[PDB]
Amino acid sequence: IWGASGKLIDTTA
Repeated sequence: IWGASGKLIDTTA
């Protein structure tokens, strides 16, 4: 599981 925070893509892998 990964939190949604960035710009164009949600998943922070």
